[PDB]
Amino acid sequence: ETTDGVYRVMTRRLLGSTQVGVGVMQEGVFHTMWHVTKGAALRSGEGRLDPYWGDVKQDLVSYCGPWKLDAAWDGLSEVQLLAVPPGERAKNIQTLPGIFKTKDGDIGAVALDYPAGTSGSPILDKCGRVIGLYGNGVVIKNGSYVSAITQGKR
Amino acid sequence: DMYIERAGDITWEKDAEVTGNSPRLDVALDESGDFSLV
Repeated sequence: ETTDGVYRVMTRRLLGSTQVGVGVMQEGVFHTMWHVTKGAALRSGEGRLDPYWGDVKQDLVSYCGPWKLDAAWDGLSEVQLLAVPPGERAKNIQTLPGIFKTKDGDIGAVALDYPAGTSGSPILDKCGRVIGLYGNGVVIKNGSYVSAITQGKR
Repeated sequence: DMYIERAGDITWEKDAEVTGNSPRLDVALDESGDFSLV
């Protein structure tokens, strides 16, 4: 199963399922954050998805092929988090990104704080292109989470 | 046992709610992929 879309990543323990994250299927490749799966194989129906590429520092992993998502934030426009919360239908949250300033350049960041099982949710530009994934970031104040817009390299 | 389940199209929504600040933060990224505030 490789139909394009956003997907929940679920885990079955000994008793009951839970959502551990989210991912993007595009061009036959499944994309998520490394810390969601830690590189483990995934089941998709009766088939198996094997990891293909991964990098802990970028916190990204791809299944069935190399990373395909290459769009980037234009640094000016609003974006949408396509959040897939556990137990709820997918929903779009529009926001203007802030910025992580690093010694190696700036990274867009969204100051949106959704439940943990939302990690891997895609961030979209106004043309619907995935410009990165949600869920690796920092906490600034008390509980105010800010996520990098994490994008790989195609 | 991890498995995936489709949850929607990848689409921009004209009726999305809008929210969130736009903070500018100095950060560092270490080899484990962890951001920290500078």
